[PDB]
Amino acid sequence: QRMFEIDYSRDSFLKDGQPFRYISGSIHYSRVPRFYWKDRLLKMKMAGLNAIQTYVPWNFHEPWPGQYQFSEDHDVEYFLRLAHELGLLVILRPGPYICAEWEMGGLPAWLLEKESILLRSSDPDYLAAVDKWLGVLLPKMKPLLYQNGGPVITVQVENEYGSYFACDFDYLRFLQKRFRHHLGDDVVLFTTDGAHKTFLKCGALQGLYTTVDFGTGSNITDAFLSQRKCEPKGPLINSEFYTGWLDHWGQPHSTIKTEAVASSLYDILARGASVNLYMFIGGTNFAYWNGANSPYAAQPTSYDYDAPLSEAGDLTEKYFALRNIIQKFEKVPEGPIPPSTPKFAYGKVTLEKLKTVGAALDILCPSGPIKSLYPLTFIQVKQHYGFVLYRTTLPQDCSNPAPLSSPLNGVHDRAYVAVDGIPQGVLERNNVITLNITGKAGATLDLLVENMGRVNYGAYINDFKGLVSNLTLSSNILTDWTIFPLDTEDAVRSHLGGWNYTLPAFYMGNFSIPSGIPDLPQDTFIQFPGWTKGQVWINGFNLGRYWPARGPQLTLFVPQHILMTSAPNTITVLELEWAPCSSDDPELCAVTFVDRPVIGSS
Amino acid sequence: QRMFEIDYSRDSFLKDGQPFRYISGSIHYSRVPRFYWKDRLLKMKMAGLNAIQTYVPWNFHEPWPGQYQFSEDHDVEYFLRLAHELGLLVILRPGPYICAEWEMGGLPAWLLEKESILLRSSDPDYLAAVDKWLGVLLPKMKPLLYQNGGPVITVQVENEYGSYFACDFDYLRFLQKRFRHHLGDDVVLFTTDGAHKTFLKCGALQGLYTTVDFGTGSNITDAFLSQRKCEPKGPLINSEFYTGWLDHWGQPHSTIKTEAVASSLYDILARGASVNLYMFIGGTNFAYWNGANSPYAAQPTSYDYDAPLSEAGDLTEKYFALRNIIQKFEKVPEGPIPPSTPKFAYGKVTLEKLKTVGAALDILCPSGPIKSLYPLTFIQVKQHYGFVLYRTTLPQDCSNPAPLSSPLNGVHDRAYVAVDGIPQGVLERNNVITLNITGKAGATLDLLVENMGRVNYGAYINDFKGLVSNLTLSSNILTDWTIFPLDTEDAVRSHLGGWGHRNYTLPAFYMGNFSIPSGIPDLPQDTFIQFPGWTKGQVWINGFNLGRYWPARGPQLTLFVPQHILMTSAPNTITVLELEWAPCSSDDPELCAVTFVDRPVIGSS
Ligand SMILES: *[C@@H]1O[C@H](CO)[C@@H](O)[C@H](O)[C@H]1NC(C)=O
Ligand SMILES: *[C@@H]1O[C@H](CO)[C@@H](O)[C@H](O)[C@H]1NC(C)=O
Ligand SMILES: *[C@@H]1O[C@H](CO)[C@@H](O)[C@H](O)[C@H]1NC(C)=O
Ligand SMILES: *[C@@H]1O[C@H](CO)[C@@H](O)[C@H](O)[C@H]1NC(C)=O
Ligand SMILES: *[C@@H]1O[C@H](CO)[C@@H](O)[C@H](O)[C@H]1NC(C)=O
Ligand SMILES: *[C@@H]1O[C@H](CO)[C@@H](O)[C@H](O)[C@H]1NC(C)=O
Ligand SMILES: *[C@@H]1O[C@H](CO)[C@@H](O)[C@H](O)[C@H]1NC(C)=O
Ligand SMILES: *[C@@H]1O[C@H](CO)[C@@H](O)[C@H](O)[C@H]1NC(C)=O
Ligand SMILES: OC[C@H]1O[C@@H](O)[C@H](O)[C@@H](O)[C@H]1O
Ligand SMILES: OC[C@H]1O[C@@H](O)[C@H](O)[C@@H](O)[C@H]1O
Ligand SMILES: [Cl-]
Ligand SMILES: [Cl-]
Repeated sequence: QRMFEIDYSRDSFLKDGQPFRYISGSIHYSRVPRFYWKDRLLKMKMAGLNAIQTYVPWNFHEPWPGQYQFSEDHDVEYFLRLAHELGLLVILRPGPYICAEWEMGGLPAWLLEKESILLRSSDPDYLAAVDKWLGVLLPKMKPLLYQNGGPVITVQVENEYGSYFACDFDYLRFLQKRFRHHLGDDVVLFTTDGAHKTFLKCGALQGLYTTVDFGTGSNITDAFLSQRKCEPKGPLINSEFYTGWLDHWGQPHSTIKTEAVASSLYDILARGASVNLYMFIGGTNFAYWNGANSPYAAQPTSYDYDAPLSEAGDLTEKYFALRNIIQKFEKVPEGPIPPSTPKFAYGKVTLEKLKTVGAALDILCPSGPIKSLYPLTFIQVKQHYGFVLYRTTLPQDCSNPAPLSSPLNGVHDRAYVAVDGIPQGVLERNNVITLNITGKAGATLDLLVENMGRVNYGAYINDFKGLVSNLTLSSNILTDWTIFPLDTEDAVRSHLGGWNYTLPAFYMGNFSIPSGIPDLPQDTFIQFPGWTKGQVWINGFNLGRYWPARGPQLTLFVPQHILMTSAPNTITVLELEWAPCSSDDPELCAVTFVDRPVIGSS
Repeated sequence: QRMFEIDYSRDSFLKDGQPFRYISGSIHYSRVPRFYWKDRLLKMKMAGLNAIQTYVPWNFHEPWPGQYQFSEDHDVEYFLRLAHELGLLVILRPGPYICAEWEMGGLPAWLLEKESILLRSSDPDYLAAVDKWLGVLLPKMKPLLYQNGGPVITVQVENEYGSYFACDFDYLRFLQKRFRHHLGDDVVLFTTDGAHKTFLKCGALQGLYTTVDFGTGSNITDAFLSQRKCEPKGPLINSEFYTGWLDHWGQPHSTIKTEAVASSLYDILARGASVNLYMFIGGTNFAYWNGANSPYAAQPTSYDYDAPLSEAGDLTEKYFALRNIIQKFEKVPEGPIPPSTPKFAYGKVTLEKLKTVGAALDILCPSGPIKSLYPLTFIQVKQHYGFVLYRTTLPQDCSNPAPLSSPLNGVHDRAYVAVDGIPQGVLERNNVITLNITGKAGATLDLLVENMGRVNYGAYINDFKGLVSNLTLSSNILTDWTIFPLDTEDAVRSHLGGWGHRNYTLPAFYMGNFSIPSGIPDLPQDTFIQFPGWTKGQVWINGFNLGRYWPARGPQLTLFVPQHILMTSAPNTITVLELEWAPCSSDDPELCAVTFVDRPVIGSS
């Protein structure tokens, strides 16, 4: 019955034998709570989009080999059926690498158990893992294909492979074969690359439809000319037309002017091109899901992106401007649009110190530490995200400051250093590779090391994390390590089993919200004035990382569905550098909930 | 064990042996959907109030003798428990007359089945009905008394009886005896009257603690001196400190400046007086619950009152100002205040004419009409609220216009007139008692008569409604009437029978639907419905009577729509009964429409 094809004669798609052009927006289901999926998708439909595009992050669904997450917030099949329900078609981008400002570009960290693995290549072990994953993911996607009665009209193979150094065409051919095996011969498969011959050279493949991406700064004629060199016939397609841009901690918040996005969008549509707006809603990197760029710079918790729908799904002036552009080409749905959610300022909530990390090792590491002559990486100790404690003893007296150093810049990515429970400061990847320390001979030297997010783009995506090379004290290699993987997520859920720098520590407090009030709880934004850098949970849900010391993001988005009215709400903060809690004023040791986000602080 | 008493020695209340004074606000549960009771009550607590005050409208709970309504939106017992659960005390004002800009001051219209009844007196038939009501209501209130473990700390007897002409002290003694019988000998019983000896003369009674009321334009010293003449000892009390004032259709919206309310409130509290703010939230007169004053002027649907909480429960600058003054005397609760609800503009919804009233008679009046030589009142035909159709035949040719009159001014309160399906205009209490009509001899003369609300204050609360006296045509009395009481609420809920039973236009029902998406956390939201191009009528959404609209008079243009009556996926049905002129004749379907907006307009020019 149902057909979706490239017709090479009208330089067009044909949907059920009819000319069809898609106007799509990116929404990542892994970046929006399922609680809000229908809200965001309906707002997208009301803007006049006839499709949405999404990434399937492999690491979000296969945390360990043969252990799968496809329920609740991880229910990609439900997300796709919901789009279909709403009358939206779907452009699926299952990777296996997705880039996406996401931890290791979507690639599971357990791949790095083979230390020499060449990711995104014909490396047999990488291929074998990909094949197993595709064997689980793609039969799920097959019934969701358009010709089988679902919304999925096209499927991207890999992601900007032309930008990667390997240029392994056999790898692309493998993916083509395997996608065809599972999905059949009719599904439109495609690739996306930068709009230049240099990018297309290694990214394009025979039998995969070549598309390009570009934002508001690109010459649109030249960009499509570059696509046309690869595909003389067929639809013009811009698969990632940038509505904004990504951020890094410590760098000014990225914005793109509404007038520029509207002007380029109109230009692209008027050409008869299919287009996807990246991002339409950006949402949030909750927990440890953010990625990084090289030279090492992590992206923040917010993935607001300056997108047409704000992080919390708000209707922006950019949203209405783009909807007005779409309306010049297509009739958009009638009726009022679902509103921006109400936001509530719950106000100040005092916290109290629970325990330092150092005092909580029984709860954080209930299996006991691993001993090693030299330091081991996160992967070697079977921990992918969060924090690992490295412990040794001082081999000499350090009454005078002694250089603690990682000569090969092997602190990936940041270490909070203490000696006999006295904080010494911080080692930082690419920035501070030496720190002067003091303490007695035999004193306990602790390094709490944070994985700040695995690099998601470029050659250095094989990003192990931890102490990846030796530390020296006064030029001498430090040996005899006691390494504690830290079960932070379990420990926070159990209130740590109790069911200038400060020592890394957990602080906790409670706030209640009244029941029987129709419009509470509401969404809110948590702010950390006086704090420095850490992690935050509300009711055990890891909301991500805060860093008001660096910016530009000051507030974190808190979705209302994790807040309750039946029992008090708990807030737990892991502060890594300096807590405003040593003062004799308990009111200082506190967080604040505000009703407007601050993501563009200077 | 718990105690609440007047300490006469020390001019105070005692609560469990401790000095106490109350800072209360009025909330009428009959004017707030139950969906929102906890919301309003919590905002009230967060303002620093330690008590709320409320009226029990008798007619709201006993629509016919022995038929009672105490469930859902009528659940007084629950409202009082909810207040108690929030840590609020209650000043209960059970009447039996409450005034309150409410239909007939709370008294049931069926009292008027005795035409000569003297309301609010020792009239035996009045007392018998009062006694039966008290014997149902008061035993429900007994466990809610403070000394039995509930919130109720004081109870008002009657309501400003000193303003009424009768001065029947037997009546007051009878209430006192009956309240004591049911509630016991400890409950503080009190009266409230205007702060002047001319009011207190007939309102105050031995054994009932005399309190006064006054607003921002009163001298506080003089007002409390007037109280002290009646109660030399005991707490100073202002039982109705006015934060705003009532409205009437066609008059500008009443406001009172925030600074005036704040300053007077400060001065009252500084005297150590207990005080209740009337109203703290006013809410809404849904359906036909509004009252009227004399000379006849009905209060509108909105009871916003310019109160510190707006009709939809919003936090206003007045709210925060009053909270700030209360904080100067007492500690106010910690924590953020529940917010003003979100409002959503659902936009324009087109309607279309379903049926005229005349075409829907069989569904509105399924038991048939009552025939009578001369017209009968609402009360006589056993209808209390809404609309009754009076029908006769023209006895003379009226090819030339002939005067239809109510010589004794007895159209109570408005009649929409038609002859053989052609609208002739409107007869109006006081204003227009004659209308020229045309039609052939034997033509059907219809008058659709609306009860615009029974007067709630003054001598004239015995307000029957309907054609209360004869009609004349060219000076000759019109005889032989066929009178149709109209079950509009039943008929609207069944879509004029379409869902089964499991310049002027003819009065008619206009319907339209709109949908709200499901699975959206923040929809449905509260909204406000506006009627541009419409004239006068009644409005329902999903069978819930939201009240009366009258953009032709104002000041209320919009009507408050609470979100809980709206539904997702399934279409919401709006029914408009337009009485005078609908914007629905022209070939432009777009004009026959209502509009939902996100801001109220109750104070338009
Ligand atoms: C884009 O490049 C083309 C030539 O390929 C040139 O003609 C045109 O002016 C350029 N457009 C813009 C907006 O710069
Ligand atoms: C540490 O101390 C030594 C001697 O005071 C000094 O030369 C060196 O610059 C210091 N290094 C750091 C990294 O602070
Ligand atoms: C540390 O140093 C030892 C001895 O020089 C060497 O064998 C080892 O490879 C180093 N280990 C790491 C993780 O750098
Ligand atoms: C906070 O709430 C938790 C559970 O939500 C409870 O077990 C604990 O006793 C409370 N602690 C404080 C300090 O309020
Ligand atoms: C109110 O009346 C008293 C006399 O009872 C007088 O002293 C006072 O000046 C008056 N207050 C005002 C504000 O006029
Ligand atoms: C009724 O008609 C007469 C003419 O017969 C006219 O004098 C009178 O003013 C009219 N009355 C009304 C109420 O229009
Ligand atoms: C109508 O007129 C008759 C005859 O004068 C009179 O007896 C009757 O009481 C009047 N009825 C009303 C309802 O005014
Ligand atoms: C309004 O909706 C109800 C239920 O679906 C239906 O009975 C009625 O016919 C509807 N009217 C229109 C015009 O859709
Ligand atoms: O936000 C920048 C974007 O850049 C693209 O080149 C890439 O395909 C996306 O996944 C994303 O990283
Ligand atoms: O809003 C004006 C008020 O006037 C008072 O005199 C009366 O007791 C109240 O019930 C109410 O009518
Ligand atoms: Cl995407
Ligand atoms: Cl009251």
